[PDB]
Amino acid sequence: VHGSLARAGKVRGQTPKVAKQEKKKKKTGRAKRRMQYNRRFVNVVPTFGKKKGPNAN
Amino acid sequence: NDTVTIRTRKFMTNRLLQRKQMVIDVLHPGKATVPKTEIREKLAKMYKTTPDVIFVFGFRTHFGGGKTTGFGMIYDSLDYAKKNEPKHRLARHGLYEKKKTSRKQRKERKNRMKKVRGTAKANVGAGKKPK
Amino acid sequence: GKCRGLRTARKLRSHRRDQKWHDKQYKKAHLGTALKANPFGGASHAKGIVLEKVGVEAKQPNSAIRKCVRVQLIKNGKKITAFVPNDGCLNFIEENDEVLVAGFGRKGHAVGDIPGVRFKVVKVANVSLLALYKGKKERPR
Amino acid sequence: PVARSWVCRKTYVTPRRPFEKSRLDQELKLIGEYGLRNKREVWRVKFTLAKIRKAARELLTLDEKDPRRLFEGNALLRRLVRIGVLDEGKMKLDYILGLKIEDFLERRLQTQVFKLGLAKSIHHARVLIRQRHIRVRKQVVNIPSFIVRLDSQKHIDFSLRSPYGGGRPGRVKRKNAKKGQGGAG
RNA sequence: GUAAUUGGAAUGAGUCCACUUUAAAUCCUUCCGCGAGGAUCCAUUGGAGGGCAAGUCUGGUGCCAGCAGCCGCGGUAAUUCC
RNA sequence: ACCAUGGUGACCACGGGUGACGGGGAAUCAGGGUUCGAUUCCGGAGAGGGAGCCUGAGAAACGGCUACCACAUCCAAGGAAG
Repeated sequence: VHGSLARAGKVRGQTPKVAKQEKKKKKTGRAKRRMQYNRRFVNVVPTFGKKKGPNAN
Repeated sequence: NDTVTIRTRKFMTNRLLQRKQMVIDVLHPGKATVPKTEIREKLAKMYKTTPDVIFVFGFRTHFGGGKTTGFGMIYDSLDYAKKNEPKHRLARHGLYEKKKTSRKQRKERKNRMKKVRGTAKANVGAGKKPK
Repeated sequence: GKCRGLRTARKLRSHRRDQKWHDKQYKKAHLGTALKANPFGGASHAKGIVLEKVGVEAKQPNSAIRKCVRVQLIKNGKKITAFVPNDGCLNFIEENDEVLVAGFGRKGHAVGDIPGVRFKVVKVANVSLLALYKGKKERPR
Repeated sequence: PVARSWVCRKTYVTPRRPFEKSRLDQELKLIGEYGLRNKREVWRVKFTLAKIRKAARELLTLDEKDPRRLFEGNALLRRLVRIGVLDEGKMKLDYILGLKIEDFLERRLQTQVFKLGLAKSIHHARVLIRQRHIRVRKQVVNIPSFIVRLDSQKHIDFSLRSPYGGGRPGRVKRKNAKKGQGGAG
């Protein structure tokens, strides 16, 4: 059919639970600003690429 | 003892209250806050008196330590120190005695006396037996 | 044109005050029949009880069923339909639960493709609908 | 009723629109080149710099010979000449209207103790102020946003209570003296 | 910045004697003693198509479930759901 | 009491509404405005709803009285106190 009133939660009930894995903790506060000022400005990129964004794949 | 310096400023004597009042600033670099029993015996050897009429209070320490400051004064008689002195700082030392009941107790006693008219043969012992 | 002369401030002021009765945002705020008629009665939230799990069809561009309820308010009791804005949270609610319906976003107009709903449900059975989604809180045993 | 004070105001201001890409990169390089904690305390000094220019540009719309901009204006000059953001030589109503945000972040205690060499690595200077190591003349201060005046600008040093100016080391060295002395010599 | 090895006249949150504070108290300040290597002494709330800063990475679902203030996204390779 | 027939109104009387206590003020901000002010300051009003009084220099008082209306208290049923 077209899903009238049953299967509420149809896709959350059958999504496979990939586990949440853990990482070393994030530097918070004033140190958080330090480690991302240093990633954007004092790290000048050697190559071109039309200034591709900070989340490229 | 080593560095506990007792200075003062804004000194005044007034014979309205028969007192000598001043602002006391205590210089102590590496100690905690000096007690008031430590202070008032040191003004006695500065002002040529005995520590029975020196009443000090209100010491508050600056951020970082060192200079704490409070207000203090000296009377001219311990009889003067019992008349024109508020009763709490007279009692910090053992010169005044204030052991009353709580004001919850005193207020219920007052409204119980109010309901009993006239008789000294019942107002005095109005419900004092249950103890 | 307009009347400009100095001393016509009775005419300019009395004409401005009865021409403000011709837009929405003055007249729905200053007449009184637009606040006697909304179900919250001049409030941002209201409690009510669940009457019927209902499903409404989305608009023609869309094709889905939106999971809604039929809240009947515990204050000045009157019927609304309200949306349960989550994935599986039609199942966290059941018959005659008490809920806290909120506004749906744009003050008495529907948002999105849900035809004729005006409210959304938060806080079913005194626990939050987000907390039941994330699992920070459970339904009361 | 009450004997309460009742007066408070906001020190910052939020921008007119968010997420404009040229603003938050030129205001990132203030958060990191002077090593501040969050962008609210850049909005702090920007709102400081705002109302000074508010007052001053409202003075510049007035001519020559009256009292009130003598009295407000001469005061405004001597109050920010004594703070170090403007020099004592050229104090005018003209030159305050070119005064920038970078001239106020310099006069903080947080970067006047990096450029006097009591700390390297500007982030370390917060880790010395707030962690109780730096005094103004007789008063230790753990507040990095302390805007230091030009008069008491030479007398910044470590405290006599500090590890770096005085004595009685803290618990981390004193643990290290005792740690090999638990069962041995 | 990976990745550390460490350690150092670093320190607080906490714990807790003593003064100070106060009508009496507690706080804040002052100062013994302990108290930091996943410093596990753990930072969250929202977003990531456009407006509007940030992914056409990977799996799952297949106009369903849901998202989306607005335009819109989903019908078997979804940069928009889970 | 005896007389005269007047007063007010499209420059909005009169009636109705107010989710109306008034003001000092508060948020906003090119100027001009728009909105809020129950709320520590001043002024007013009322102590369940009306009404009538005592005393006092000052009250139509309510942690003063009296009566009706509304609600409610103890009782040994006769009464007492809100």
